[PDB]
Amino acid sequence: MDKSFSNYFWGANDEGYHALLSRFSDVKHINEELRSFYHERANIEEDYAKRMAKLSRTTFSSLETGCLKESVQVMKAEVDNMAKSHLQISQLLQDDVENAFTRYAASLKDKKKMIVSGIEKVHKDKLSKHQALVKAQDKYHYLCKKVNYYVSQQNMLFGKELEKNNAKLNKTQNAITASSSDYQSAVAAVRDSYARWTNEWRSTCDKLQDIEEERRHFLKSVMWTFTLLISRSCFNDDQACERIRKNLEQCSVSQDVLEFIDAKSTGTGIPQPPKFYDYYKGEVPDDSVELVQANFQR
Amino acid sequence: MDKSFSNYFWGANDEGYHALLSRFSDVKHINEELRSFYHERANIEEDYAKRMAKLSRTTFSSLETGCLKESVQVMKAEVDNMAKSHLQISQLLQDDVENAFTRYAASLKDKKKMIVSGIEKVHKDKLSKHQALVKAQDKYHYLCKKVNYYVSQQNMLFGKELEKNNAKLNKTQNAITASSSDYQSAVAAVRDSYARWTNEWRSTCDKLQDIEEERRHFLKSVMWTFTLLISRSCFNDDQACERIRKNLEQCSVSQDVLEFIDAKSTGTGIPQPPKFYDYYKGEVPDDSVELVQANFQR
Repeated sequence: MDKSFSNYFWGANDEGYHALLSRFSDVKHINEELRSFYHERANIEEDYAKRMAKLSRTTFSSLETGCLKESVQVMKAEVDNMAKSHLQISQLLQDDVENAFTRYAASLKDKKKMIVSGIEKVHKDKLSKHQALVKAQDKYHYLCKKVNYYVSQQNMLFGKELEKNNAKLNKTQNAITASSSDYQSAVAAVRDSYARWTNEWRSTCDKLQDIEEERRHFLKSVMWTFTLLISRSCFNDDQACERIRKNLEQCSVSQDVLEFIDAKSTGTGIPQPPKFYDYYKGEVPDDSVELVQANFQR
Repeated sequence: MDKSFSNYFWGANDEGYHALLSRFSDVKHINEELRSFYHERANIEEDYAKRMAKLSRTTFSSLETGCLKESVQVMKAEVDNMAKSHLQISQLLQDDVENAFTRYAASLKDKKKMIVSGIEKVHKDKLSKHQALVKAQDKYHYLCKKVNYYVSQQNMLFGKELEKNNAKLNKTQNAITASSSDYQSAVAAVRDSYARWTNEWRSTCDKLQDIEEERRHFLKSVMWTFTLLISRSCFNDDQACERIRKNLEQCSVSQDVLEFIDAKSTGTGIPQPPKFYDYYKGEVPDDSVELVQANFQR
């Protein structure tokens, strides 16, 4: 005996019928919870991306020089690259994760419509025949019961009331044939309906088991996709960080200081103190600052 | 000739003196710009973490079953772990990156007060001696021009006008010898002051260059730290994703469905159709629902 919905969702009152149908709302509930969860997770990522992009738009002054200035620019460009990545990730979190639940809820609605329709008609007919069977069985039952009574009256009745009784008895006996006939027809019709019901519910159970099995594969894959997206985000950001470090590694402080000196130098000549100007040896005061070239060791 | 601050920041008007001193203001503004940048970056990270922790506090319904139910909890728990990680990272960004500039700013301020202390006095003495020189220089040549006036008017003059003239000539000629010595004394003093200034400014230059070198090593170090922190964040999140994937790998859909069937089964008995009970001969309904156990294949 196989372990499937086909063999384990029956019951004397179609318990499996009402159960598996009502489960559709539980599946929908679970699906909506996760959609809502990942909806927020995506917006969190988007906001993060947006703020990081805004930060990348920061303008610095022109006060820094050399490769150190370049490093700040590279760093800002790479923070921007991280923003772009996170924005792309948030978009995928919405489209491939969040919206996957949305597309599932839309698909499930159609699946339920197709399944519920093609089984509730069969079920309604099953109950319809069964009602007709009980109604027919009852008529035939209490007709036989009246015959029993009318015969028992023959022992104590007399006169015109005995013949009136025997008239009722005779009329009731002739009703038995048709009543028994309609009853047996009701038995036959209910048998066929049950036979059709057994086959149809089996078919429905197979389809309902498919949905459940696909549901669990779906939920696993989406959560899997979620981790793939975040791991990708980590790879991207780490690569950006590595590029910042590579740029920093190539940034020589001593070379920067050299270039700083060349660009900011104010003079290599040391001003000499003013000398004595003897009025008599033709000497005359001048303003030309004598310069002696600096020649110190660091 | 070494390429150092000590050899390249002179100039006839002490341009290098004023340039390297106002340099402190630029260095401070660069540091503040970066501090502000990483403050926002740390802030973005903190908001990210806080919002992600709030999300992981979501409560899901207990409608889900099996390993899948466990996987959803593992997923949400690892989302929680990522939030905690991003929170600590934001704290380290604040204390080790952002606050690094704050610690540097304090040390730079106290360092500046010492450089400015030991050089501004020396510079004023240079300017003070120079003012004393130009004043003595002017007095000397003004007297020389005046002795020259009375001399050129000698032969042109006569008697009592000559005597009045020559009297002012003697008084002036006398003063010239004295002012010439004061002029020379000033020249001697100024050359001493310029010598001290030269030796002191080169010393200060060497210190200022140490500061500039220190500064560039510092900013690179803090940027480096920034990348290590983000990379560490990437690592933690990726590990969290791995752990989620380890759990999904071990979760079996088949087993979940098998356990679902076991828990939710509503019966294995197929209800059989009601039979015809010949009431007319005393055949009484056995109101039992005959159950033929299902044996369908999947």
